[PDB]
Amino acid sequence: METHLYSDLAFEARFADDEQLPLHLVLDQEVLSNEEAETLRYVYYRNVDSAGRSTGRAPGGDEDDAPASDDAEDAVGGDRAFDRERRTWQRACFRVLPRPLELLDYLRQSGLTVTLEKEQRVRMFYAVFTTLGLRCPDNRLSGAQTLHLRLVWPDGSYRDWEFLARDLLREEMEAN
Amino acid sequence: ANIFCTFDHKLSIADVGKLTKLVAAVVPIPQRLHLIKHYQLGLHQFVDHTRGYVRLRGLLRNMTLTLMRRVEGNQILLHVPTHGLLYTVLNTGPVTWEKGDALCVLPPLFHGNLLTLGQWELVLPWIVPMPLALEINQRLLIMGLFSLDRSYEEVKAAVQQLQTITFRDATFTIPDPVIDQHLLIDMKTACLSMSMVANLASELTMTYVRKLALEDSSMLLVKCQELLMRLDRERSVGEPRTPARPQHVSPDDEIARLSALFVMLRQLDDLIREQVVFTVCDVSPDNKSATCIFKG
Amino acid sequence: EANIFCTFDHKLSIADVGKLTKLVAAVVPIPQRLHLIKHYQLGLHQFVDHTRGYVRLRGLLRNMTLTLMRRVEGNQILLHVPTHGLLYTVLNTGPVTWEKGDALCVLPPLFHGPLARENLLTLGQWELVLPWIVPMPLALEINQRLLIMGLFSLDRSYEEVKAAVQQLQTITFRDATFTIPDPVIDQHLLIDMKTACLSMSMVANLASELTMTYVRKLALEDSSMLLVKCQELLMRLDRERSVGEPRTPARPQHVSPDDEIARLSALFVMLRQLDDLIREQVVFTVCDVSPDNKSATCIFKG
Amino acid sequence: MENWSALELLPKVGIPTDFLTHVKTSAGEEMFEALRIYYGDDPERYNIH
Amino acid sequence: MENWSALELLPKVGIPTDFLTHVKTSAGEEMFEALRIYYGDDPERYNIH
Amino acid sequence: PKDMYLTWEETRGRLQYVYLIIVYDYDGPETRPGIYVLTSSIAHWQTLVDVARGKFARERCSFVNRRITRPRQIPLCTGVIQKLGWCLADDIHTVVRLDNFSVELGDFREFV
Amino acid sequence: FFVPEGLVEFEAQPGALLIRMETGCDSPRHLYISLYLLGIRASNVSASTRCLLESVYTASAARAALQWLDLGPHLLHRRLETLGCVKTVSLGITSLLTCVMRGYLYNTLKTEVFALMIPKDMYLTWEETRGRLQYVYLIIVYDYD
Amino acid sequence: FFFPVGLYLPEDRGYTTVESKVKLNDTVRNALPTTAYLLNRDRAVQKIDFVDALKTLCHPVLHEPAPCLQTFTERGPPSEPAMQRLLECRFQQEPMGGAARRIPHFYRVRREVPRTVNEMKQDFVVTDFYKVGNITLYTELHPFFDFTHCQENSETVALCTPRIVIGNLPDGLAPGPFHELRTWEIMEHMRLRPPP
Amino acid sequence: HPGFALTAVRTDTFEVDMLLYSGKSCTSVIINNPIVTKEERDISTTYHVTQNINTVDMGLGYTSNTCVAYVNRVRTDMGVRVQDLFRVFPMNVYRHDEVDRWIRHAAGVERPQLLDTETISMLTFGSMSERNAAATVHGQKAACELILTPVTMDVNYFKIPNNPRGRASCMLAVDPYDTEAATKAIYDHREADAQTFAATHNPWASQAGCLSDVLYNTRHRERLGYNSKFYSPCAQYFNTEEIIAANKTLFKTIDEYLLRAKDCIRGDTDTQYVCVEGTEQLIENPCRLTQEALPILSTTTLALMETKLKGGAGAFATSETHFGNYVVGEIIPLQQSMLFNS
Amino acid sequence: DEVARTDEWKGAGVSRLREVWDVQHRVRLRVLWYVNSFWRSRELSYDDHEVELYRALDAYRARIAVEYVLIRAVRDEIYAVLRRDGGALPQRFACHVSRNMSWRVVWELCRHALALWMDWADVRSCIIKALTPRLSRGAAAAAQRARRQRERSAPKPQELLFGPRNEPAEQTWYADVVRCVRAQVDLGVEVRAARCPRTGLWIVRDRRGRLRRWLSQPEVCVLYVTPDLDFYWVLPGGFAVSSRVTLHGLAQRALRDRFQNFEAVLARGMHVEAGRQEPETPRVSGRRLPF
Repeated sequence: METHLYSDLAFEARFADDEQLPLHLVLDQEVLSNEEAETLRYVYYRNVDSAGRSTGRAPGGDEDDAPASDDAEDAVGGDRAFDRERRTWQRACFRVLPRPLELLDYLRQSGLTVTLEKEQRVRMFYAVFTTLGLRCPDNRLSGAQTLHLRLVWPDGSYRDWEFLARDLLREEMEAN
Repeated sequence: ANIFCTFDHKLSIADVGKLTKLVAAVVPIPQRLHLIKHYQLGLHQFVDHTRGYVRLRGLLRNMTLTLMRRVEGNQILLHVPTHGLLYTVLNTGPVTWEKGDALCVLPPLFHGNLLTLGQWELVLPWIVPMPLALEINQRLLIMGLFSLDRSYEEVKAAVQQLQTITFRDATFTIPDPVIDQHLLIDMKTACLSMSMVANLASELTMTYVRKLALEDSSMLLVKCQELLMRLDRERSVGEPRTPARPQHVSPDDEIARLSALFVMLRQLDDLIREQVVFTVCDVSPDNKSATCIFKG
Repeated sequence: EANIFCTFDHKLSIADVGKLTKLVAAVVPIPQRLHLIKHYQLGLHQFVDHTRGYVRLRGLLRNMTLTLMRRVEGNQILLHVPTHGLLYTVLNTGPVTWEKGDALCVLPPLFHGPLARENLLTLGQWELVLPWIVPMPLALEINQRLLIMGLFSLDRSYEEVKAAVQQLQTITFRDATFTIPDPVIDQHLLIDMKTACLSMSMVANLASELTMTYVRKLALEDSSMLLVKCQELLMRLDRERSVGEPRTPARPQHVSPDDEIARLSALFVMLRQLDDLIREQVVFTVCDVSPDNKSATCIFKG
Repeated sequence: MENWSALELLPKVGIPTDFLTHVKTSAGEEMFEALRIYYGDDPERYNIH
Repeated sequence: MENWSALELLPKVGIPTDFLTHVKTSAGEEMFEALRIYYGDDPERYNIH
Repeated sequence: PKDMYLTWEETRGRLQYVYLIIVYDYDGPETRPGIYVLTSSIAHWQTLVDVARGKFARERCSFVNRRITRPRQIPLCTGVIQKLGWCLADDIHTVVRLDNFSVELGDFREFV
Repeated sequence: FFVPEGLVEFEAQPGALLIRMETGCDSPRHLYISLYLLGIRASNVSASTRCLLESVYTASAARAALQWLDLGPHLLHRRLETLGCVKTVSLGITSLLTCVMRGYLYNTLKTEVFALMIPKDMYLTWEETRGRLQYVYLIIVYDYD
Repeated sequence: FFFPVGLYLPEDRGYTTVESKVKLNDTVRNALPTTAYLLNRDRAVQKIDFVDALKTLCHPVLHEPAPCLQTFTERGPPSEPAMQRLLECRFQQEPMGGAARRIPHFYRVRREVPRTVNEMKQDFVVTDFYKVGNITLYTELHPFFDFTHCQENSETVALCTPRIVIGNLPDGLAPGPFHELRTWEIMEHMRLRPPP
Repeated sequence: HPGFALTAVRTDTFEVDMLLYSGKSCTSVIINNPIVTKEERDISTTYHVTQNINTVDMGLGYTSNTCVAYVNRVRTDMGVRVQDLFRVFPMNVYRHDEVDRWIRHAAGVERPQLLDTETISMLTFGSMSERNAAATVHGQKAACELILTPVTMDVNYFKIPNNPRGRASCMLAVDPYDTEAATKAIYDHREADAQTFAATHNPWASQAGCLSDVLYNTRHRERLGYNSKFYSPCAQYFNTEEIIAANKTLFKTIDEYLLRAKDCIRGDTDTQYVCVEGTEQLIENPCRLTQEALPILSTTTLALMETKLKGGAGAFATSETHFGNYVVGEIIPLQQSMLFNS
Repeated sequence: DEVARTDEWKGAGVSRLREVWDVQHRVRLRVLWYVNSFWRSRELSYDDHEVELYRALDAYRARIAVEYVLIRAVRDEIYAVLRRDGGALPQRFACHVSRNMSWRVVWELCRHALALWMDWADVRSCIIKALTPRLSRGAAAAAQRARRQRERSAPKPQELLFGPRNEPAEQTWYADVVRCVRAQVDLGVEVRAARCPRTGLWIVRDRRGRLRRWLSQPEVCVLYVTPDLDFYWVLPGGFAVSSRVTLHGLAQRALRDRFQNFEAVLARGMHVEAGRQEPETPRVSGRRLPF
């Protein structure tokens, strides 16, 4: 719970350099296993734009459109392709609660006041509270953007889930 | 341990009568040497025009204090006090003492009855209660901060208000740190250091709460970040849009920031802390000497 | 209570008792403060465990009480816990230059650089390693560099942190050079970073509108060496923030000096709180050193 | 490493030891093989094993 | 570690030894602390330095 | 006194040092300072302050909350440690009082 | 026999094999190498022991014998000639050895029986029950891979 | 000192050597042991049951086989080449919608599956199972779980599965007649020892 | 009855007057003059007078012997109060809260408590968590158990002195200083077992990774979070590395038995904690030398215990067996004629 | 009262909980919507024309399809070199063989296994997993240094007689094992491999050194890839066909977007020293009290 407020205020204070918008999430047994959620090191997100590459590169053109050409020496470009690939990810905050709970009764056990339209009392065995950012380039925002959720365990392996921006804001953007 | 302090000069018996009034006073010595001359006695080994105050308080941290015990005609028995046992010292400084007060030691800038020789003089540090010591310490430090802008007159009224000091039977004139529209050099480094520490405290926590809340993030970090947002919003309210801090910083500039923050924090310990020396016990009548425990 | 007896388990050779009898008036850290102890509880080798963290040894060594070694007679060494304010003598085993008038601290054994591995005591599966009796400025520099290595290394790849830490681990003190062996990120180190971050933000809030701009005023006024050497740092800061010009300061609007005195008082409170996290307590203040720097005497407890 | 306590407690032959340089100079600049200089008064001579 | 040559050269006393078990068994099962069991005639006791 | 006494221990350390600790809880409108007498097996000051910070972080967040909710009012401190001495683990007596007590009137050492 | 200083490491202990190796030159044309210095040529030797004992022969003449073993058109045993076992050194800059041709190995006055040393990698037995006697043989077996 | 409680003697080897002395009414509560009577420091009949062992039986470390799994997987497959026959499993995952027509398509091969391990723990009788003739004794580690070594993506990986009921214990460790007597005890508990 | 059968062990400490035999001048005791040391107090003046003693053995073999002769009382209660695992592992809780609360209401343990830090455990010696009870009518107590199979053949595993581990883990049968053969004798299972020629007797108790093995090897307890102060009676049978370290020639094993392999139980506390290198008393344990536990008189039903008590002397020696009931008899009549003998 | 944003944040509460799926409909994660976020007070506009969704689906199609077009390139290369040599393949892997044996049926089983492997390709396979070390950080200087050390001249006696001592005969190979007795395909397989010194062929063992024993089984077929992207496809009997995997018909940033190998930063419990033996994981778990 406690990470959502902090990330809200952080994206508020960092809004003029990048116009990211907060995206407070919860993950549960439908996503990753409890053995995976007990050793989950950190998360990773990336605001890939609507039509093209990503946010962490030049808008028009780069030196990564070229073929790899199957060489041994600079197999994929060299180190600069590694730097471009490392720069485009941003680290979101992270908080995992590895005990079974109910979300609404948890938030009422904290100070918040959930007023849901009908009792969708969701139950889960472990709740990891994550909070991504999604970009608006101008103050408007296209629905054709997508996200890339990257979950990292300390062995080096990862998993990737992707979803668009349209389904995220299908009703809540239409509620404002 | 005993120290024998002799004089190479001729000692007049009138000056013996002056010196026996200093039957037991605090004097500092730069190094615990058994037989010593009188040129290392007192604070006359550090007096000049240019150093001033903070140099003496820095050099008083590493000096060892001692008490005069008896007077021979050409040597003085100095007696280094030890912790826990108690001794009778004399109230040298202008403030009078009360029972229970923790006594601290300070260089006598205002001082103005001393041993007099041809080139050597005797000067003894003020034995002041600790709250007055911290009080005049922060008074002198704020008076050093105001030293650049005294061309205006309400700030002249401010430093005139800061000039006097309220205590029991006490109206002292703390001397002006800025002389001839210029500051003495160690106070200049001190005020500059606390100024730049106050600057980097603003300019680095905005990065480091982000760097630290990727761990377990309690509500301490959340209210800290909101307080930082309040500072940023009240800072740049009369300014253009935002300072707009970046995320991808060069490493070595951050190292040069943080090491500078700590190394200039290092040279402010003499001003933020106080060596307590004596905890006083039952005082003599009219408060000119007192039995005190040496808490060193 | 003042004297404690440690007895050995192994038989002692002539080489063993000869190595021990050179260790008279040396420092020994004992955790337990019991009247009688075995040699497994002696010194520091019961907690020496590499790939764990130098801050762990710095934390637990801070809690262990000290003693001096005298009257060794075989199967007993008769350690003597010193009390406060009396005059005792200390032989430094670690190759640290000692100067008079100086105050000492206790640090875990950081290696000299050749890695001599002079255990200076032989058992079958036990060694007598010793903490380093170190002067105060070196220990202060160690704590400072440790906290800098702690704060910098968050969220960094191995490349830049390697190229910085290989510079940062190297220390110098009076024609010597030491390194920090196990600088890893630990829990106590982490909570010390959080307290340092809270304290630094409190210094940020509790600065008035004139102490913040004093360096700007002097940057208009004077040009010394350290004026430039601080102005470059603040200029690079304000240029990485904004691409404008660093503004000249203004006139002080609200002057009401009790607010400034209380403001500096709260600043002093938070700054002493920040300063105590790098300063260790003085465990020995010297009186006079040998000219060989092999021993000295000290007026403090353990 | 020899037992310097054995040198201390055994009775010695009095010799007019008069070498050229200063004693500390000839010691600290390594003229002899194995040196052992205690500056105070070491009690290691009083422990017999 | 143990000067076993001094045992073979210095004149001993003559004692009636009564080991509990057989003496080679008590040697091979290491009741005692330091052993120098061998066979034949070692000339080790002759090269005195 | 049974009310002011507390510990975070099984009190099976041999040399039980004692510590006066007060705090400043700003959940009340003015202040609700919880005065406390605290024994501990731990003797060093700084690591004890770190354990107390681990135990009293709610008062720290209340302290920062007072700082944000009222800028003109200065927050004084957060708490002050002062040791008094040390005893033995059998010298306690359940009002809990001590039969022997070595004294050491230490200093007011603040902490946040 | 004389020997340069570059080969007398692992030789201050008495008792070790000594084989003179051939050399197609004229002046140093015969050279007396120990068995352990031949250990950097055997494929039987594992990597750990080889990296140990090659890290003691980092002098001038040891690598010259290493090159001279691997430079001719012939095999090893057409260039190796056994001399037997040493019993004393002399330890100069040109050390003098005393090899034992036939008979036992002992000190002067026979006060100490020297022992033949062979490294563990070259050792090889083909029976679990050794007899009252067992002879020793030196086996060179070539891998024509 | 040590003593057992609640064991199960076999029925086909049952006997009585105290006939003239004791005579117990033939209810099931006397026909199945659940107590143990010892003597105190005084000559006094104390009694221990399963009820008083609740400070041990219900601990959360007893149900966590993760250090057990780690110790079981560090010593991996049995290096004996004579027993390369039991560590064969193919535990795949496929969709279920096409299965109803793939079930005559599964037997379009004429090659058998190897025998599973939990099948191999059931063809031993009550008394040889502790002998070395059993192969699967390195699989039985814990009365709450099933440990095995068999293959995923052509690599022998250790697999620990929980025995959700008590039926998954092997018959050598938990025979059928014991279950029948246990049910008889349950029927006596519900006042049903003559059933309708 | 659930689908298994637990079997308990316990350690029971008696009070022994052992007699000592020694030949004429077995040792030589060298003394010297007393040495004084002066300690100055404010009022008193306490002198510690000292005198050092060297004892030299004047024998080749064991020149002096002892024997255990007479008991007079039993210090422990010899009860069946089951060992509280929730206090020796105060950290391991159930994941869901309500089932954990319901188990804590089911058993007697009230709440889990946090284990101490590393530095606190450096300063203090141990936990000593559990409370002394009010009325301790029979003495101190211990009873710890192992989950066993209900098909364990009782006639050879509960009637003779047997190692309750599953195998005969006697290290002395192993040829000394051989580490591979030791794990081949106590851990492997594709071979026979000593003293009972099956592979094992309990597959949940013998090999590595049993709940006994993960619960009573002390290294497996350090791998999780355990409590150090409590004494485990099982721990002498499952600390494997201590037994491998006890693999010497048998004279050295006897020397370590009379020198280092004696245990500590504090006599004042109500449970059985361990001494913290205490010089008070070292408890001689002959079970650790042989790695065997002794069977105590256990009885399934009331009536078999009744006809045991009705019978005369030596009635405890037999082992009567009904259809589904059984009595294991004591291998030594120390319940027959110890407390009656007094 | 300058009342904090935290209290109005909590007392403002959360509007509604909305769940959402991913694009592949695999995971389903839930999103909260707090009212006191600054999301409301920025007055954002929002619109989605369908051509942008079409281009987004095409770009996501490329991001999913890069792996399978690499596998299709592999299959095309196999068939290309199999047509190119004319059907005659050598034995590159050591296995004893018999002469009187039916070999046309092994060709039929090889075609069957090839079609089966193309049916069951996945992103967790040989070429992808062997490609992940090639995309790493220090791969460029490592391959350059290995190329220079391979292409070094014959050493003169100077560097042999006074210079430093000189100096990977085994390889870390990746394998896809297919098998048609059960139609079981095994994807992520690691194989230790080196040369048989008695001959010139390859010996394939496990990391334990099992001497991997599927090559004698007449029904399996394996694909081998090497870290220098050498290619092998081995039918039973040790005969195999070799090539290079060609990725030059593919973009660069797609390959780094898809499965670029990860680089980690420092967290708690990690060595600030580079490369020592770390302690255990942080392991925030629910079995213990969380301390």
